[PDB]
Amino acid sequence: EYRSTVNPWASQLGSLGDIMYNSSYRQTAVPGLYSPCRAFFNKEELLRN
Amino acid sequence: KIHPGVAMTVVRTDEILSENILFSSRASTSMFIGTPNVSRREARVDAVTF
Amino acid sequence: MDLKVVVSLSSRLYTDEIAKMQQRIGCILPLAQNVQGLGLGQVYSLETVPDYVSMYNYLSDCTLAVLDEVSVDSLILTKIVPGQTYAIKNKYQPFFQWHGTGSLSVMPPVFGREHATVKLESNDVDIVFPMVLPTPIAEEVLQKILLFNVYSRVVMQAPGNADMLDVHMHLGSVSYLGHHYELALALLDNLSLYFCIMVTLLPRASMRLVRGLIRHEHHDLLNLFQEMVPDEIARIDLDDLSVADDLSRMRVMMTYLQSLASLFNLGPRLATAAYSQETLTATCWLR
Amino acid sequence: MDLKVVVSLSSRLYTDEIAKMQQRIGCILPLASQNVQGLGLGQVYSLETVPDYVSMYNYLSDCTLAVLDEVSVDSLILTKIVPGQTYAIKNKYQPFFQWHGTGSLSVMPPVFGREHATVKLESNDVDIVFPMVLPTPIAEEVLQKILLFNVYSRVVMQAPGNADMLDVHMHLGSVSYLGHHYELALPEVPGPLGLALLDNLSLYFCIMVTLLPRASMRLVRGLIRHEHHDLLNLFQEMVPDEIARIDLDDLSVADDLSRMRVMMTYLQSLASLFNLGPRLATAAYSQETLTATCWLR
Repeated sequence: EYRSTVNPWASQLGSLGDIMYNSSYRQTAVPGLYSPCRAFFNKEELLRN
Repeated sequence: KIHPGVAMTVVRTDEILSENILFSSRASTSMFIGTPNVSRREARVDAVTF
Repeated sequence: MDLKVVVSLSSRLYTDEIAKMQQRIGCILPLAQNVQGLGLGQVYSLETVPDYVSMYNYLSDCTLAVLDEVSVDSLILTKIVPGQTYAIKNKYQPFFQWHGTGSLSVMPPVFGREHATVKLESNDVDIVFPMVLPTPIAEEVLQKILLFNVYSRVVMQAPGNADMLDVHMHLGSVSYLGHHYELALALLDNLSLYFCIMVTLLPRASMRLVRGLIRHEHHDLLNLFQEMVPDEIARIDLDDLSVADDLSRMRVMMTYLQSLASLFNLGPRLATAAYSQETLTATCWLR
Repeated sequence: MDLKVVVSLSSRLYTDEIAKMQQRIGCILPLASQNVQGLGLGQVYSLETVPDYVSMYNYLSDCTLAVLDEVSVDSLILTKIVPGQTYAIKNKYQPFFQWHGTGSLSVMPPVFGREHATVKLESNDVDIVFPMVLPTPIAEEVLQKILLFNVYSRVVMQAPGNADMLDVHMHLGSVSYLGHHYELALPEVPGPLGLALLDNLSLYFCIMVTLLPRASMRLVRGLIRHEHHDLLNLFQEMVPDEIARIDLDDLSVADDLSRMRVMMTYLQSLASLFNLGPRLATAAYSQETLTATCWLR
């Protein structure tokens, strides 16, 4: 509670760490392969919780 | 509105939804009615159709 | 024999799901049971582009099925044997025609993706029914969409060559058996590209094959009569190219001509016998 | 619907052949209609003629097929292929083809050598060679490769500077498969009916070359002028003389409809010429016992 984010290149809404792993920007991705950060950056399951 | 030198006769068809009275005499036809057959078509595990 | 297949839905459903199965009871869907892979719902997922050749080769890979009933959790449907005849309705978002056509086609809906895709928010299965349409209607709409996307990509390259009004006067209006229908608008892009490379490889391949088979029958009536017709502008430039690039051209040429010949053949080829207008149904067997 | 069709022999099938015939149970065999000759493929593929793979393909496509189920001594039974029935076929063929995707299976003559699908019958003066079963796309590329060799052996021989005859024998080479490459048998002379098939194909090719759609020429010229697509890699950023000289004219809407209409009917005719030989649509192939359940497509 004394800082905002440890890194700002993945925590904001349009960050590099977001656009690598969000569901809205993987619309040209290969659907088969697995990515572990999809359990963190994905908008639907972050909002499912 | 000058009348030209030729006369015309319009032809149009008018489709009419009518009602028809049907008659028959006494003992016109002879209905040979047989006993119906039953065949289980769908042998479903929820409800069976015959 | 019960040809019926049972599928259990995952969760509970609601009202307009019943309304949209009552809309789509008559129309049909392919097969792989497993509630995810029921039909074309693994190709129309938007994380990949909905392509035509992958969906078409899947549709020719799997069998077909008639949806029959949807209860609170069950999906009662029967599949297609080549043996006995089943009853088919239209129930399609284009409502085209059945005037006694003895040959049918089953193609994925090029007129609308969302026109045949039915969606449920509780169940993400996004199932979809490929458009059943008669064979002259099928060939006319596939021509009038393939040449349309060819013209669209050519205008995107150079707009000064092709226009839109004179092509919407003709290539947007299919007309078959007195009925004049209207249609206008990735998958057709790549399908056109396969045809684009096949029709540009067909000249060199054609002159190479007629130069190989030109003097087999040393005085033939038929061979000379097929040699007298084609283009004098075409048969010059063959011997300049190396061997391996030539045979790679012919190999890719043969693969995609076999692919596009089987693709221009209408895939799942149904056949109807007697169509009832007042019930909007016909009897069909697989052919 | 009868299936149990016995084929009566005339001599004693000895125990050196009973073992390898019981080894080949669940395979596919073509029928004549039995008599001891004409039941198989050795009646049309003998050692005296060239292996042409078209006349034997014609015998496979003209007459029906049959599953081998039991081989007794002095007689063996066969089970026909009537449509509407689900036939279970084991993969008992020496060039193995794994049916992962379970596509439409497809009959073929033994183009991968006579020696793997032959059986030596010394009871009667007859040899029986088994047809090859494999999925559809491998079968179609085998067809295109054997016709390409049958048309190109003669024209590589026809050059006076034949410094490379062996170029096509490795360029064509094996069949194109990921897990393993499988070399095949290559005949020098295509024979009569192979040349008749190439003659009909040349008929169709020169008829469809009279109508080319000019619209795709503009698109491929643009894709040359744009970035080099990986499907364009066969051109290596080159405009040949023919595509440069068929584009002096304009692009309209008049020719394109009749062009694509006759291309529809001629490509459907070419599919009918490439719907060649009886095929088997496959559903529910169980890999753990290697049985592909098929009905006659």
